[PDB]
Amino acid sequence: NTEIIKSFKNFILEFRLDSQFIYRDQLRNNILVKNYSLTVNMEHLIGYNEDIYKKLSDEPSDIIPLFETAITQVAKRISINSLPTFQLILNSNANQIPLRDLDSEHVSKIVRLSGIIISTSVLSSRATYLSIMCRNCRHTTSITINNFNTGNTVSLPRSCNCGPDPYIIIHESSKFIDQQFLKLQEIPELVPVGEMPRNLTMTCDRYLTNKVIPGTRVTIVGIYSIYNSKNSGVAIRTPYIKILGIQSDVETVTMFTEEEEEEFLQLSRNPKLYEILTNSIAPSIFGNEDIKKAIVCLLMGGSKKILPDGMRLRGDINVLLLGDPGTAKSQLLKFVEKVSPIAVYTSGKGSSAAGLTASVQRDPMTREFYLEGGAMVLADGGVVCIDEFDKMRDEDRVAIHEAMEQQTISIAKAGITTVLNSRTSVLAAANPIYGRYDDLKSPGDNIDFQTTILSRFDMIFIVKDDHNEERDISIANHVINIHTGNANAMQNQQEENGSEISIEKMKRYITYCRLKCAPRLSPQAAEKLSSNFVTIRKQLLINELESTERPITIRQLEAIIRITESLAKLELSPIAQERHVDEAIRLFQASTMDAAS
Amino acid sequence: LPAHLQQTFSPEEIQFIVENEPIKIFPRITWQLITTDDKALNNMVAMRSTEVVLWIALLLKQQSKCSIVAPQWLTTKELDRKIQYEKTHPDRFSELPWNWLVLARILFNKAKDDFHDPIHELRGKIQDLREIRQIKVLKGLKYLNESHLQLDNLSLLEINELRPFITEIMDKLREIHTASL
Amino acid sequence: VSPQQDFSDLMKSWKNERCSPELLPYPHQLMKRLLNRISMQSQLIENISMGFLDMQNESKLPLLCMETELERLKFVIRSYIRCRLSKIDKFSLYLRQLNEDENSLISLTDLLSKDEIKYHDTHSLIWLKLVNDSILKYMPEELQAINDTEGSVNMIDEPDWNKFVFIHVNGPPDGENEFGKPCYTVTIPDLKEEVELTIGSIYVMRYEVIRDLLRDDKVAL
Amino acid sequence: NGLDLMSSITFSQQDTNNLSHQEQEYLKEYCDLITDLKSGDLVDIDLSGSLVPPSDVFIDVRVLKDAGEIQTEYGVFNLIKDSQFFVRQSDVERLIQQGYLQKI
Amino acid sequence: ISQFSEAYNKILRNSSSHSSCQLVIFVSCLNIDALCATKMLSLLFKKQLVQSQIVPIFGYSELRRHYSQLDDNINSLLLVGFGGVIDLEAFLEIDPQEQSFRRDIYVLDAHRPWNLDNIFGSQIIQCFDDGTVDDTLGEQKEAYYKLLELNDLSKRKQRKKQIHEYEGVLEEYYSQGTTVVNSISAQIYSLLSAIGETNLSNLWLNILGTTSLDIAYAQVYNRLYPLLQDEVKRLTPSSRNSVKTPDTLTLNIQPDYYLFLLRHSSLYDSFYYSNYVNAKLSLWNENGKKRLHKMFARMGIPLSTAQETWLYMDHSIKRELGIIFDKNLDRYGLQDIIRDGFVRTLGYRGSISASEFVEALTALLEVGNSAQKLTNLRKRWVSNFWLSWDALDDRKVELLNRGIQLAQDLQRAIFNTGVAILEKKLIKHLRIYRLCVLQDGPDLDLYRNPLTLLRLGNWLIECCAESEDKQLLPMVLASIDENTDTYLVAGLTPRYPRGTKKPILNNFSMAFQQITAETDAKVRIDNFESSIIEIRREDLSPFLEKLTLSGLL
Ligand SMILES: Nc1ncnc2c1ncn2[C@@H]1O[C@H](COP(=O)(O)OP(=O)(O)OP(=O)(O)O)[C@@H](O)[C@H]1O
Repeated sequence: NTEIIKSFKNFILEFRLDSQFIYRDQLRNNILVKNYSLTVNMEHLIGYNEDIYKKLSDEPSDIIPLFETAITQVAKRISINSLPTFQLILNSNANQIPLRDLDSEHVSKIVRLSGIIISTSVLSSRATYLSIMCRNCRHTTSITINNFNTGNTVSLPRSCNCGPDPYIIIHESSKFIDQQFLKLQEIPELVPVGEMPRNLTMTCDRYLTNKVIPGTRVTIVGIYSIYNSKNSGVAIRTPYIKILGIQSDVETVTMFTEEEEEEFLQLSRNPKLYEILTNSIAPSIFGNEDIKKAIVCLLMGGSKKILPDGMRLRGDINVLLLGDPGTAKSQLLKFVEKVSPIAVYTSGKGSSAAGLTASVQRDPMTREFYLEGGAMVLADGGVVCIDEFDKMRDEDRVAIHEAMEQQTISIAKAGITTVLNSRTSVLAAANPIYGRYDDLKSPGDNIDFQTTILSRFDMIFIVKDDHNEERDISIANHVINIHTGNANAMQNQQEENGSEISIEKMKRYITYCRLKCAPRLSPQAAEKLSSNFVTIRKQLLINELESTERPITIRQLEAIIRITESLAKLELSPIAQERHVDEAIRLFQASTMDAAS
Repeated sequence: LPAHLQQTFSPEEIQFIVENEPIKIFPRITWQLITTDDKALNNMVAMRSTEVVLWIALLLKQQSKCSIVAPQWLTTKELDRKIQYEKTHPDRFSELPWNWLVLARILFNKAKDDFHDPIHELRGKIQDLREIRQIKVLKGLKYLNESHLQLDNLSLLEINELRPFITEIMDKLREIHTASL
Repeated sequence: VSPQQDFSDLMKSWKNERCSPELLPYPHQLMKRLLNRISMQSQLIENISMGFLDMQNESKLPLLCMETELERLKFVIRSYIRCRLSKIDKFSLYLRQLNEDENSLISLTDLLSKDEIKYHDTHSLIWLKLVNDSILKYMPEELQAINDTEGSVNMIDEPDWNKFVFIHVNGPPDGENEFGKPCYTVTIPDLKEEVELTIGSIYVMRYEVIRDLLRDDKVAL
Repeated sequence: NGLDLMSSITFSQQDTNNLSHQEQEYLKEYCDLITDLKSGDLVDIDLSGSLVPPSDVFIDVRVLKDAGEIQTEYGVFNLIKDSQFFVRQSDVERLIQQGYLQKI
Repeated sequence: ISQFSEAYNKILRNSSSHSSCQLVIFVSCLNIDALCATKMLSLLFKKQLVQSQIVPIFGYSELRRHYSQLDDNINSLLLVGFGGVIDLEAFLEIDPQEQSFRRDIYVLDAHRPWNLDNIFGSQIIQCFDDGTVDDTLGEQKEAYYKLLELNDLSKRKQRKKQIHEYEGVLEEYYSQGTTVVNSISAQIYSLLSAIGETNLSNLWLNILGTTSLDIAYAQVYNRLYPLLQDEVKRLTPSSRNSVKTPDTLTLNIQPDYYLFLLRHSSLYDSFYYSNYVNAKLSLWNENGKKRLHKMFARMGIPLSTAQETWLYMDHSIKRELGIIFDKNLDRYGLQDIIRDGFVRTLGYRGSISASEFVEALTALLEVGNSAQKLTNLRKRWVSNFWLSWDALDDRKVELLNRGIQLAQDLQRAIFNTGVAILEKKLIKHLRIYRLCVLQDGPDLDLYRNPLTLLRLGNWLIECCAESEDKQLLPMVLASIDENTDTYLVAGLTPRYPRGTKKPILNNFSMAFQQITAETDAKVRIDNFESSIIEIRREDLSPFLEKLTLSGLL
């Protein structure tokens, strides 16, 4: 109402805490750079009046438009015409009833949720300012459609003998807003008896869209209003969420503040990063020092050279594990999932290997095909994780050969044939032929036939089962510490708070130090690896005279040059050194003699 | 050898040249001031104006044995005539006390419990003037001719803020005009 | 010659330096009129506090105002002589070239005092003994003296001589020499029209269009 | 440029004390050439910092990371661990730049 | 002997110069009321324009190695609550030097067992003897007044018997427990009113210290609930509301409850410490979640706008609590909830009362960070003390909320072993007390600092706050985290269920002098408060054996 409005233009130009005067001092600061938006922060709003909140929190749609018009008028005042309407962004943190209140009282009430968005759609257009002409008398009006009860808020009237529906929609003086129809999925840990999860639907506005990629946790605040589409028995309807503010966690397109890198620059000046991360990554893993160094260089990566001709160099690494059960080859892999920016966990069976890359289907509108799914289209930049590279006998091998070593797939199916980009990084952990007897026989028979998959991977660990009767009792001392008593929650808060790094700071950290520094190895260091390699092939061919066959080829040699590029991304030095590169071969030379044994 | 802020002034010493200008007080107390710029008095009579320099009077309010009087333009019933000569004139701003913005900030920290209703009224009638001035300056510099501008009523604060870019952003174009021939 | 008059001139002759492109004559004469004063008033409050010590086998005001005042005035000349050092460092090769051959200006007493030309000749010496033995061992026989012959002329000067500076016009109204219609102001560019100042309007200009009118302090910065 | 243990150029950049110690003759020269400039002025004006202008007389100051008895001149302040101070402004400038008193 | 206005002007002239004529004060950090009294004294010295020096001290054995080794011309030392019982002059000797002495201290003790040498024998110990106790141990007027001057062997023997009669009246004295009768907020605020400085910040500050003693006594602040009602009315800032002013820091009165941290947090969370109120009734773990789900469950509480159903929608729902809490009058008789309360505001930013405000200060004093490890541990509590004294002004806001979020988990943490030891059933009623030795459960590390231990006992004194018509004795606990069996053992006080007719103080500190004199094999009184001592493991088992026979109540 007008009276209500008189009670908001007189409130969002003098609200302040103690001499900062903030809401004029950001609205001006948001009219210079074109954004046209507010962040009210409703829990901070309550200082005026509980009544004016309660005329909002009990009734909808009317309140949003009245508030928007008041803000537009104040914005107009802070100038002296090209002036668009604004949009609001609200945010609070009460608690998130996950997906349980459905119809009881939470219809058109303010609500806060948490989910994982999986499926985006293409953009669209709805109008917000029109100009309408009649057939009979050339009448001219203008009707604005701001907020919604989707369309059919108000229809085109009959007034201007005169025939009905005399009006049309011209396209010469109009404005448009875009919706999304992105689909929210439940975070799959908090509905536990035995059931599958469900899903909802949500739309939004332009100045808060395209802020999400699928594969992230998000929190979300909004309305629970109801539409009705006539494409089921009783006159029913359907639920959806009009959303207001995605004040989620980080993106997990590199814009952020300066103090986030201030401590990072204050940490990177300390030259103790490489030895301290091996403890600070996995706080519940007994040592395993050689493997732990390989995981931090996998997550960072190398570079990508598009050198001045057609071809390119595949600048990344892909580790591979195998070993006996009970030796941490599997439980380590859930640990790399949370720390990655983008991580996918399809670790089982291969899951119908043609469906790993891309899939088509008949689509219900227009009876057509296009491309929808895939386990590799969403995992660019990050890392996938799979297992069991023995009993996928059908088609796992034919589905990763083109997927690796060029990362340029193209689907030859009934519709398109397009080379969509990929920058993926694979990771796997398998089993040999029941472990023990394989390492007590002729040392082949690990992958039963093919060496051609092994030559695409580069870095291979082989763990074993010793009987060291001394350190094992410390391991038996180690597991009873974590498993009950939970003193490592209090030990790794009394050794971490000055020395170690918590689990969530690295997710902040890795996305910054990758996306800034473009490094290059030292040019005079090229004498080192060339002098290194020539005896390794001699160390190879000293074994084949013993009637021994299989695997070392040159692709691992151009992988070590990516390995020495990896820690240069860690130290963020644009040039490499020789104390740098000798520790890198120190990691690989502990996996050169593995081919001998 | 600072090598940090040399071309300009920091905002910690532009206040230093305005604190050495005098205003009027209401004394209370009864040689005492031989400061070489002093004007010491005898037993001082209350209810009498006297032009005293500001920085000792700020120190005199710490021991709290005096009281300040506001200057003649520091009520909300007086700045209303200022905000109409500008809204009819997009040409320039007319009438300014020339040191106003740095004056009120000293006059609100520890000088809040002196005047009748400064709070919830005067800061509304100040921050509007902090931007209507600077709305005018954004139309101004787009009209940049060669080596000729016209600023009439500019504060010491804004002239310390337009400064460190407007010099070299026209000096760099002074090359291509002059060194063309 | 009142001490209030003998201080407001100092403040005006400090701020004008702080955005200057080139050096100004160091007014040593007025400094010596107050170089005694900073010693005297420290000595005045030296013993007069000791009489307040010996009265106690009341007043806390008149000591505190004296102590903070003269050090605040001492703070101004603390910055005022460092920026001379911050300016005389870069300009060294130019000013010696103004001082080597005989010309219209000498590095005089009213230009520079005792210690900074004692600083300048010594520091420019030890600067030359860094480039010589550690770098210019393999310097061939055309690059001996560090000054530009031709090619890249940057070992010579600071010719920043049209840097812009905000001006405040503060002409003393005595008519006296009146030329213009509102007041007496003049200008002359190198190329453009002679549109000028009026009374106190803040303007922007180059330097040699205003270098003449600052020898007589009729217009401030 | 000389506040406390000036000639101690140690505990500072010792790995690059083959860089700078080989140029210390310049560093020492600047050092000695700034000592007489502290005395070439016929009246003692401080040149060792204090570049920010003063504000008032009384400043709340805390202390940490320090011990021992310092400040033999201008009255001994009895500097012991984690102690508040509330003093005159003009005596702390030779310790803030020293980095012994911490917060204003 | 010292009227309150006199010592202020007396300490004025003794250190007022603009030089290093420094006066220094010492303060115990472990008491919350000890802190807030000192803060208001410092700021009036700022507008008295004098230099100062503020040094905290926590160790009663550490008092020597701060004062008694680093002194130059410090004429005016000052304490707050240090020497009520143990004589510091025998602890720190001062020879008669320069009747009109040269170095002068005061003291601001708050304890009932005094020591007559400090008040009488005031060559240097100028204590605050004004109208604190006008009946200051009325037997003193002939007891030691005949001890100062000390055929006739039938007369002197009677005179020595009179001295022996004076001996027992000085033997019954120095044989009582201790407390604080009047908090130090009461003295200095009354002293400032004799000077007459009108600021509501002082009126906000002084009420915090008496609010801290709402857990160690009942009625001393019931003696002062009148003496604040006049002051909130005499210092009335306004008759109208005079709305929309962001300033002016107004004061009001609304009835508040023992469901603490409510207006900060979630009326939900009462879910834990309403069972504390049912531990104040009868139960802690068995039936409560079966019991509690009618009264505190007027809904299965909606979390749609719940952040403003304990902020805003409670306009109707806590006014229904305004009409529930007179029909929950009879429902369980649970009337330790209605309390008069007091509140402050800011102009904006939500109200904050003073009940929950002392809760944040206690928890924030805890967290916020041979025999050589103790120095790096004794220096921690003094450091994290310092990030709380600054939290009383609006110059900091955004760490006051950090104690709020550290309040409502440490209480969940301290409960997480209290429910364990209660169902361990290791509380052994021997003859008089009950002994509990927490040998090692989980989460042992949060019991080095003693301030958590009195709260742990404050929850543990309430599990035995059933009827218990016989054997109303508090307990003694035991724990260990570090080397050489430190074992910061402590005692408690018994508690009345609000029906003091017999003001029980303590019986332990009398016996604590005995065992610190008899065994003499690693026993310590180095920790400050007499209610807490240390003991060795092989001596804590014969500790009680001398205690089970020595009946000293
Ligand atoms: N090196 C190690 N350090 C600490 N804990 C370990 C280590 N190796 C295994 N564990 C423990 O083993 C427990 C269960 O592991 P799990 O049963 O998943 O092993 P697994 O999958 O059979 O081993 P593998 O991955 O070799 O097959 C985990 O809780 C983990 O703590």
